[PDB]
Amino acid sequence: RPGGDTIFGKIIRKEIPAKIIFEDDRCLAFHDISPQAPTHFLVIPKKHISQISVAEDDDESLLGHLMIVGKKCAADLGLNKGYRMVVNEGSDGGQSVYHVHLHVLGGRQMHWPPG
Amino acid sequence: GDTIFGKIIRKEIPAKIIFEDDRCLAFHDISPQAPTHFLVIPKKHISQISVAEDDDESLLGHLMIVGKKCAADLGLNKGYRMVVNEGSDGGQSVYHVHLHVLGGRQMHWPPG
Ligand SMILES: O=c1[nH]cnc2c1ncn2[C@@H]1O[C@H](COP(=O)(O)O)[C@@H](O)[C@H]1O
Repeated sequence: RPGGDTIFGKIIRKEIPAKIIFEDDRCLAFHDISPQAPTHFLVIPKKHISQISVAEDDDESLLGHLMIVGKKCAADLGLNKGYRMVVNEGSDGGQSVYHVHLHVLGGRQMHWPPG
Repeated sequence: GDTIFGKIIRKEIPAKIIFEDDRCLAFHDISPQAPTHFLVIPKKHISQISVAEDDDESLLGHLMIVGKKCAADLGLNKGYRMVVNEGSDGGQSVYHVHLHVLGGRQMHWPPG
């Protein structure tokens, strides 16, 4: 199936509902169901890449597109005071859904260290 | 650019450099928040991700691929976290866009 076998595949195929912010041929942006900030959404590729560590050289433009869409969506959602983008990789990264995605968090002061 | 990261790119002040090519530089953070903590920055002075243009797509993806490759080269095979800070709320410390890569310990949630 298009979108892979994770829960994010079900969202892409619209088998389960999501609060979608943006969609195109390459990616999908939607709100996180467990927000860690007043605004918290994800940007994901429609292509199933399990994690960033296995991305190929030819995935470069796709990954950049995730960041560009993340920035545009943040602007659209009025995060003019700033925001934080996050990618969790693997065990130490805290990854739980193995479909590459970018978090965008805003609407409050983010702290250092980032976890 | 007129930031400390510009000086580092120009080799005017030292940094522990990990990788370089014609369009980016990776180097260890001087104030590390994890056993491994480094930065990947473009040589193009983009002040912050919110001002990146569509034409910068390839370059931004390049930062992430270089980050991935450097993480592997530094032995972060148990995982890591990538971070880009924007503006005041994002805690952006230098107005030259930079990609953080942190690992060598469990990263926690929320990410700040
Ligand atoms: O069905 C969903 N809709 C929206 N967000 C989700 C869903 N399932 C998991 N997530 C989020 O996806 C992230 C997965 O964790 P991560 O792999 O560490 O980024 C968490 O922020 C979850 O709350």
